[PDB]
Amino acid sequence: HHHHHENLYFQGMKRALEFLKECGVFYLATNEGDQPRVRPFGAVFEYEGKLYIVSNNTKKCFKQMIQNPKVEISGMNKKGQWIRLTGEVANDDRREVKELALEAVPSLKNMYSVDDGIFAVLYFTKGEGTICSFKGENETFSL
Amino acid sequence: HHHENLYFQGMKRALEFLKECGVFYLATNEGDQPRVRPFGAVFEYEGKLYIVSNNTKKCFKQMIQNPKVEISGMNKKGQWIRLTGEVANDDRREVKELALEAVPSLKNMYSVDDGIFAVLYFTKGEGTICSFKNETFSL
Ligand SMILES: Cc1cc2nc3c(=O)[nH]c(=O)nc-3n(C[C@H](O)[C@H](O)[C@H](O)COP(=O)(O)O)c2cc1C
Repeated sequence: HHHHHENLYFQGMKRALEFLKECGVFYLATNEGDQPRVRPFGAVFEYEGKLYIVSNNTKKCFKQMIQNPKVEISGMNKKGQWIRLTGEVANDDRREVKELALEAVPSLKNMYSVDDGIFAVLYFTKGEGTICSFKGENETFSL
Repeated sequence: HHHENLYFQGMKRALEFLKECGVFYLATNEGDQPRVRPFGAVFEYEGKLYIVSNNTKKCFKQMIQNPKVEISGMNKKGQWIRLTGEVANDDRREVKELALEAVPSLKNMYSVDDGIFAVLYFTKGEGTICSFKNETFSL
């Protein structure tokens, strides 16, 4: 990842965001040492050209992402197209991002609030993805 | 024969649930890099839960290098599963034959003696089924 290619990465980020929105639910894979872990995730938003996911700083999945920032996401839309997005995540501790998350995905307010001490937002510092279709060439992108 | 059912009950519950899911997600490691992709089939053979792959795929190679995996997926009722375990390859023709009858879409690509088709079963595992509202079991 290079900051001066941010114009290119932005287009890949927007495609990933769009596609993950089409999927609705998607699956986030982490490691706990040599044990893979996977669970459904369902909230994504953009801020300052970055793709964010949300979690809770008390959860195993969060602790896993801190201990090993490498993750992979996969999901499928109603047409049977699917994504694989490989990358690294960083926790963003800025209060303003938490506020924005709750406005972008207001259903989050059912569980989280800005000053609850548990709400976490994390973004992809880098990543590479492929969107696969039954018919047609793979679409590849970077963020 | 509750005692005897125990060999089967966790596996049967996982099988039933993953069939309800249709598509589920299989996570492996490639060293320190987690990997996940959609899977679309499951079958049982003599009390064990099987999945399919082919021996040229990265996912298969990853499962041989590190047998630890986790599966997750959601059914049509707002429930989801987390199934953690270890997998083993099974080279037997008889199991591959049953696979092709249990999952007939495979016949489109695979045959028992094609040198590529692979089936793997859970040697052990632990599952949890959750709802927006937890059932746990062991394979
Ligand atoms: C549809 C759906 C969407 C979800 N979205 C998220 C989410 O975006 N972030 C999150 O932290 N948990 C989300 N969850 C909850 C996690 O799957 C759950 O907390 C899981 O247990 C966390 O992983 P862990 O047990 O390894 O810590 C979602 C669950 C469902 C079923």
